[PDB]
Amino acid sequence: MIQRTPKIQVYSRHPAENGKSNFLNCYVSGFHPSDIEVDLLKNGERIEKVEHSDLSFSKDWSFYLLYYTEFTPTEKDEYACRVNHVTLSQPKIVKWDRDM
Amino acid sequence: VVVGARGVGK
Amino acid sequence: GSHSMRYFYTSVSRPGRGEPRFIAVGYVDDTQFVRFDSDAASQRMEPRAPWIEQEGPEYWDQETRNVKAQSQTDRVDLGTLRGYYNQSEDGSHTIQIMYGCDVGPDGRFLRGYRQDAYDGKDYIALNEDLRSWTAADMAAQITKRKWEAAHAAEQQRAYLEGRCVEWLRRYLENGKETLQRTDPPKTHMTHHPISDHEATLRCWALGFYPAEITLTWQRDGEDQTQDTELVETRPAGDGTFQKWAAVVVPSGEEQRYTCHVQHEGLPKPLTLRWE
Repeated sequence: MIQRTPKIQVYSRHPAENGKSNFLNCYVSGFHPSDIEVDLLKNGERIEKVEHSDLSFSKDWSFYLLYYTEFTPTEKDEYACRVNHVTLSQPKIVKWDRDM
Repeated sequence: VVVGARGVGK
Repeated sequence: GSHSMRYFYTSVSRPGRGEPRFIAVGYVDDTQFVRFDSDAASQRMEPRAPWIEQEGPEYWDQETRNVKAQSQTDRVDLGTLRGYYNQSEDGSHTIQIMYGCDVGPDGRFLRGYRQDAYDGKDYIALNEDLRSWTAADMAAQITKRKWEAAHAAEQQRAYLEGRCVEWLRRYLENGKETLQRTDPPKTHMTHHPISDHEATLRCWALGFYPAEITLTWQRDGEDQTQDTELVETRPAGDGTFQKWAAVVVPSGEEQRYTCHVQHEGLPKPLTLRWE
């Protein structure tokens, strides 16, 4: 059977403003099958209370999922999304950039 | 709403 | 405008770990409004939109029962297809079902849909005539004749031409406050040099709904594809969507490039230039 690697976007719901409340988003899409592990990170530590949308899939049957938690950005806090999937040989690193 | 009640087995 | 109701079903067998995971989501346009998860403790269809929350208990009792029926149908079919494909009972497998109906601005029926997949591949599909099927392999021919013999298309067309569009009219009416919106994209442009001789332009469009949108980068008015980068349309998480398109330009040549943003909520297309 077929398997598809996950596509990953790390981004904030609203424009990043230091000290202003926002939501950190990790949009995982284009992957197959559904079993996948997605973690949000702050300076390399697992963020708790991360939630996710209900599972759904695209026209080509590949799934898409949004993992999100509320946060407050600062000048030095570093963020990333950690995703493991059977199609991945190891965890795939996608660093959060304010202008991407 | 969802399907007209009954579903046909594959 | 035109609207669509779409349901997306996913049942994944998990051998040695219990019954398959069953996931159902209900959409109107790009607005989810009902869900079911076989692993959630509620064992109910749960509201995910404000205008669906007013639905009476009889609704939720019926929708939970019928979606449970679709959960048992999926579990049976997983083994039936395992026999059709002669696969080990130890492996995890996936069945994906999508169906729904479309209406025009007058609320009159336009199209009906039904597509079933196995392990992420097309299995059987209801044809446009809502009277015949299309098989992808010899296994689907087994189901095709079964459904031809069992007259499955008679039941689907009745719902798709009836209860599907009838309730799509009700959801769009009771949810007219949110579903008839056209949120135009809020756009801007960013510039990052890569080296002394090249730079990156990234055209943005945020907060737009629905998600259908077109971002076009042109050089001297001619559409550019090389040295472009287009990412998936992504939801912001509040009921709006985000997208961006990039292009690498030589330093000093940013002025020759234009980004063209087309959207349903925009009266006229926008043209963004690096100012």
